Amino acid sequence: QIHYSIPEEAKHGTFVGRIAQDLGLELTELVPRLFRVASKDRGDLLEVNLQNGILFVNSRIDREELCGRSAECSIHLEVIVDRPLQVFHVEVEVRDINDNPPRFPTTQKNLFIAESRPLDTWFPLEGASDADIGINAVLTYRLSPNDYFSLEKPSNDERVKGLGLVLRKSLDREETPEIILVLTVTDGGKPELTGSVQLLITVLDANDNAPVFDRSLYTVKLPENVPNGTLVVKVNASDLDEGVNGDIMYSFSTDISPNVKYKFHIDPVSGEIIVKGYIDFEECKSYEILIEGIDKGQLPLSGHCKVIVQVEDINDNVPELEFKSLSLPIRENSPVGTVIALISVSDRDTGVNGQVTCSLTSHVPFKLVSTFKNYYSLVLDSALDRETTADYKVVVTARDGGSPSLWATASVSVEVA
Amino acid sequence: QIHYSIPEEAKHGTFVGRIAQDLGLELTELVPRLFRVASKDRGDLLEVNLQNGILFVNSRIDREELCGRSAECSIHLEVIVDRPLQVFHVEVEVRDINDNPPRFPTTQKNLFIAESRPLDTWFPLEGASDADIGINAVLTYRLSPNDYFSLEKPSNDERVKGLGLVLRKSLDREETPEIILVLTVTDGGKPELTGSVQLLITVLDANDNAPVFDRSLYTVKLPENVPNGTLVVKVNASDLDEGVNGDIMYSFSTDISPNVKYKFHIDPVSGEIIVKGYIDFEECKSYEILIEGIDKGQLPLSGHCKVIVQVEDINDNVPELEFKSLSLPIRENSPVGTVIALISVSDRDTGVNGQVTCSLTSHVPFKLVSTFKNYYSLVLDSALDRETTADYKVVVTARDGGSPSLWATASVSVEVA
Ligand SMILES: *[C@@H]1O[C@H](CO)[C@@H](O)[C@H](O)[C@H]1NC(C)=O
Ligand SMILES: *[C@@H]1O[C@H](CO)[C@@H](O)[C@H](O)[C@H]1NC(C)=O
Ligand SMILES: *[C@H]1O[C@H](CO)[C@@H](O)[C@H](O)[C@@H]1O
Ligand SMILES: *[C@H]1O[C@H](CO)[C@@H](O)[C@H](O)[C@@H]1O
Ligand SMILES: *[C@H]1O[C@H](CO)[C@@H](O)[C@H](O)[C@@H]1O
Ligand SMILES: *[C@H]1O[C@H](CO)[C@@H](O)[C@H](O)[C@@H]1O
Ligand SMILES: *[C@H]1O[C@H](CO)[C@@H](O)[C@H](O)[C@@H]1O
Ligand SMILES: *[C@H]1O[C@H](CO)[C@@H](O)[C@H](O)[C@@H]1O
Ligand SMILES: [Ca+2]
Ligand SMILES: [Ca+2]
Ligand SMILES: [Ca+2]
Ligand SMILES: [Ca+2]
Ligand SMILES: [Ca+2]
Ligand SMILES: [Ca+2]
Ligand SMILES: [Ca+2]
Ligand SMILES: [Ca+2]
Ligand SMILES: [Ca+2]
Ligand SMILES: [Ca+2]
Ligand SMILES: [Ca+2]
Ligand SMILES: [Ca+2]
Ligand SMILES: [Ca+2]
Ligand SMILES: [Ca+2]
Ligand SMILES: [Ca+2]
Ligand SMILES: [Ca+2]
Ligand SMILES: [Ca+2]
Ligand SMILES: [Ca+2]
Repeated sequence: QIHYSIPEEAKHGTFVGRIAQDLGLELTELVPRLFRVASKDRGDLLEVNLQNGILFVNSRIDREELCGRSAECSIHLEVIVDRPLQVFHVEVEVRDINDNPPRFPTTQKNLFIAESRPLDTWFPLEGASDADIGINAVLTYRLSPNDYFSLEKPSNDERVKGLGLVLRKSLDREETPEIILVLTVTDGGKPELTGSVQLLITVLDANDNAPVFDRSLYTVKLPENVPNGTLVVKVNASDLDEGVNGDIMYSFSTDISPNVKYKFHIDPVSGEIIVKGYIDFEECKSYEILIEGIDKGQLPLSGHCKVIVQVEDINDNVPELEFKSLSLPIRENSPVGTVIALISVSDRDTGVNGQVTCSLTSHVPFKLVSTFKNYYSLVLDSALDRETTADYKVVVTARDGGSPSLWATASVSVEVA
Repeated sequence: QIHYSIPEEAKHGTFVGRIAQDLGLELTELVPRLFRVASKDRGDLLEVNLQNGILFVNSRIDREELCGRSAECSIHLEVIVDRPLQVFHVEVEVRDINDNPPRFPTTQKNLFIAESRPLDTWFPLEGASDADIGINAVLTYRLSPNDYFSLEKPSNDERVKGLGLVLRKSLDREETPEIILVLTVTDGGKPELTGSVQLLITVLDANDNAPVFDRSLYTVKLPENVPNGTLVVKVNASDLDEGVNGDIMYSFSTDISPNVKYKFHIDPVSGEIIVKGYIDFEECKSYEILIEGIDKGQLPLSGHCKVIVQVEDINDNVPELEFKSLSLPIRENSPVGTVIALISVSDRDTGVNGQVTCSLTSHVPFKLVSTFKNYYSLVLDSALDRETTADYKVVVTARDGGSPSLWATASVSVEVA
């Protein structure tokens, strides 16, 4: 056993060692004895010049093609001489040379990371492989200086495995749709060789945003007895998420009043609220409708808006007349100033639509006077004469100030005693 | 017009006012003239005693049953006397009394709020209604002193509407499944009346938790050529979410080596990895398998574990013999120590499974000697005699140290010159 040592990938004709002398042989002895050198399994990697007895590198010695991922590598040369036939053994180690760079399976990698992913959670990032063995194979990793993600180098200790790509900062798809990272790797053996990777990460859309109405409060005015289907309002809502997490369906809140839910209808898609049932100002002066906009995600989110509608009074109620008192038949002796009947007037409407004025036929001695708001007394004006006219027919007309106006009458047969 | 003023719900016989004197009438004048008092639309709410000329409360005067939600309330009494017939008008206002408490539509309310709901977002909380009007109707709200939610009282200003139930602290379904709030409301008018509500809020399950393996690293040892289907490992993963967000499907990572993906199979449900293809120690010493556990939510989350398996070498390779040199035919003159053939031995296995010893038939003059590791030279021992035996048959047996062991032979016909 005689041991030599050379680095791989050596230049053609590299001095391995004077094999003749080291085997105790002499120069004039080499040629006649047919000094031969053979390899075990490889081939013509090493050759011997007989004139100087020098063992040298014959062909390209690629270490990784021989031992591969093995730590120890050595070419075994058997040496044969004849007359007499002697056999010697020389083993020459092949030291590793850092002539291969750290390579990744993919130069660019599309990663898909969810927006809902918790912090302090790492994603399996592929590591680079190296053909070399030893310090030349010791890999050092480096992440691009970005704020969203951090890197954690693997350790030898058990219960901890995998190249670390750790979350420490929150992520939002709407703010930044894609993040581009760069992973650089350098071996430990000099000269240094590098490897780069362009990680293209597209953050997935999570349903973490609720729909939002342009106006948080809508105020519309609606007349009375407007036909069903009349466009009350048109609402618009928006949502930052995409897909079914972005599409919005409209509805009335579950806390809505039954009468309100029966008086109005809302298009789930259009968001336009229209009149459904009869609307009376004298029944309800206004309505306060809560509107819910809800997306179509797995876990639905809801936004809300308040739509208050003030009903507007129209003159649609005919005035009411009522004789509350009577003093009939009236004596002929009755002086000027006596009261015959007390009149009461009402109007269900409001404002000028409910402001009623009263009049009467002028062919009657009696007079009409306002004693109080919406109250009249039919007072005898001028004198009478029983035999001339023993009877009268007092028609009283009540008329509101609406535009247009409604009117009602009330007659009374006034007999004279 | 003569005006009086009384609080509602007055005791029977409550002094409203001396109506006779205030109308300028006299006591002895009331009875003969049939002093009468009537209401406009209500009825026998007020009555007059003629002996003292006193107007008083006759029956129960419930304000809210009269004017309702109206601000102004007043009973209109028309007064009639006869001989001569005169008509007077007295209006008596009915002031509001805080005799009705703030009432909610529901004493207890099941609210359903998502775990994914953003902060600073309020949920529509129903308000209480009150029959009274004025300061007695001014409502003050109060939320139970809880940490998760806060309350925001409604304002008169537009663009701001709805009873505020504001999120300011994060919410987690797994930590606290339900939160119970208490809403208390007090009117502004004295005496104070209250209203309580038990809000039962059940936070909905969001898919915000990734599955987690009990062990982040599994290390198993597997022999060689073990039949396909052999249980390599059994992995367990857990997840805090419920439903389809909790169920976990197992698989091999997308970055797995093709050979590894073809050599092993993993049950998506059971999580048990078994042998699929042939496994050779001489081809691959070990495997590093990344295992992904992914839930079945709308936005899937994935946990990962590393399962490394070290293959164990078995003695399944028969030793190799090789005659690398020959000096036949051997001269009879050849002395003791001459070399006939050089022998080389190999074994693809490792350890004692690859430790080969050599022997030979003892009925042969020649000798076997170790020159180097796995190398033998067939050296002539003792002397010869051409005419006696002109030929030989040297059988050499190589045998590894495995348990059990494998062996191979190599014979050579040694002719003597
Ligand atoms: C609603 O969405 C946005 C406003 O947020 C606007 O661009 C769009 O035109 C609106 N659609 C309608 C129908 O008004
Ligand atoms: C896996 O889930 C838990 C451990 O996290 C355990 O209670 C359960 O029994 C395990 N199941 C199996 C089949 O090992
Ligand atoms: C009021 O008076 C008119 C005329 O007399 C009637 O036609 C009407 O029906 C109401 O009685
Ligand atoms: C008004 O109408 C009534 C009938 O409703 C008559 O009786 C009265 O004389 C006046 O014409
Ligand atoms: C008023 O009207 C009535 C209607 O019949 C008469 O009967 C009465 O005499 C007076 O003319
Ligand atoms: C080694 O030698 C044995 C005995 O001669 C043979 O049977 C075998 O095939 C191998 O050649
Ligand atoms: C071993 O076997 C060979 C044939 O393979 C013979 O030629 C030899 O003589 C020895 O018997
Ligand atoms: C070794 O074996 C061979 C087998 O044929 C013979 O031919 C030779 O003479 C010697 O005996
Ligand atoms: Ca190389
Ligand atoms: Ca190398
Ligand atoms: Ca290298
Ligand atoms: Ca989103
Ligand atoms: Ca978002
Ligand atoms: Ca959404
Ligand atoms: Ca009306
Ligand atoms: Ca009217
Ligand atoms: Ca009206
Ligand atoms: Ca009351
Ligand atoms: Ca009251
Ligand atoms: Ca009250
Ligand atoms: Ca959850
Ligand atoms: Ca959770
Ligand atoms: Ca989950
Ligand atoms: Ca094997
Ligand atoms: Ca073996
Ligand atoms: Ca083996």
